[PDB]
Amino acid sequence: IVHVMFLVDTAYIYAKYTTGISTDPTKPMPIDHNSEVMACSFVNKPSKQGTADLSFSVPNQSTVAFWGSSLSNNGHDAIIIYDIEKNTNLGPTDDVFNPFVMNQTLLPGGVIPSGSINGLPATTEARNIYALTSTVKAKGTENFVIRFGLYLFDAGTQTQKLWSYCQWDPTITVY
Amino acid sequence: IVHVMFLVDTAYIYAKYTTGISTDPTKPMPIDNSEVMACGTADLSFSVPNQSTVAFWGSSLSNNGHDAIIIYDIEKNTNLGPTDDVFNPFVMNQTLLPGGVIPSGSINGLPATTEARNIYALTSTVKAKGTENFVIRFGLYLFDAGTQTQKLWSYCQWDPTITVY
Ligand SMILES: OC[C@H]1O[C@@H](O)[C@H](O)[C@@H](O)[C@@H]1O
Ligand SMILES: OC[C@H]1O[C@@H](O)[C@H](O)[C@@H](O)[C@@H]1O
Repeated sequence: IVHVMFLVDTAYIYAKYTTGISTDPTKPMPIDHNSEVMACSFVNKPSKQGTADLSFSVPNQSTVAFWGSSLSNNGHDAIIIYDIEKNTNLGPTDDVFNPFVMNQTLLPGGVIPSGSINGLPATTEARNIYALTSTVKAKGTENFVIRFGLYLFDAGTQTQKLWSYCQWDPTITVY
Repeated sequence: IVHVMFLVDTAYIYAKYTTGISTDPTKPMPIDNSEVMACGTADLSFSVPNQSTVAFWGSSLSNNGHDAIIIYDIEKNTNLGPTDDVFNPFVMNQTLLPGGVIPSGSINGLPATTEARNIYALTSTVKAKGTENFVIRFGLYLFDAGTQTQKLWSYCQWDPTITVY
């Protein structure tokens, strides 16, 4: 099971994009490649050889899970991915992944810090978790579209509020 | 507020470290590649006014949904000689987030719901510009498919260097 951290620099995006802000998720605001990083484990043999924003090697049919997060681990600003699909606007590309799905599950025993000065020992408690998941169909290079909501912390309400739905067009390679 | 993601490749660590596993948090296992910070040889370097707040958020590559990590110590590392006093002491900072967003139960998760949740970060404030050697200790919890729960595998220690300029 290959996990991919999808990190977003919300502060940068809020600084740069002052127009074209969208709260219609079918018409998200396009953003450049400077504020997002996708990270996976070394055991999945990542490769900085190539032009792809992410590259790794795992057997066909392995499960892949994408976890979106702001730089505050969704504790201050936050992001939630709502779409991951093949991008056809850049010409033919490979069918590397099966359709992604929003996958919500119960984690019966998730650990959190306890109320001690250093947080130890951890307590375990149930919690819902979510990831966008798929499976590797075949080796190849696939252009993608990734859309997510960008939620900014509002100090007034102490709540995270939608600022804009956004879209990034990475390329991913399974070799 | 400067936020720093502290990411840990729990799968790599579990593959590479086969001895020296410790469940004594006062004698954690040292690690070299598998930890990164995202915001000289400084593992992290950034520039913000003195007295700004800094918040460190620890996470596995599954956002603590499969394996998980929890930082329990961030302190000045004195085993490599004198180093600068760049940060004030860190504290474990737990707060209530009245309105955290989560996906709703729709097919694509939209629109998001809001719900209360406890968050935590290790926080501090910049005392001065400089380069400080640090020690960072954390618990590494692995997902046990048998119980569907995350269980302590080892307490671990990484020794980064951070520069505020
Ligand atoms: O308007 C409020 C927002 O300001 C931005 O500069 C920050 O990146 C956000 O975290 C904050 O919630
Ligand atoms: O299989 C034992 C452990 O292997 C590691 O590679 C995984 O990251 C853990 O989730 C798992 O519990």
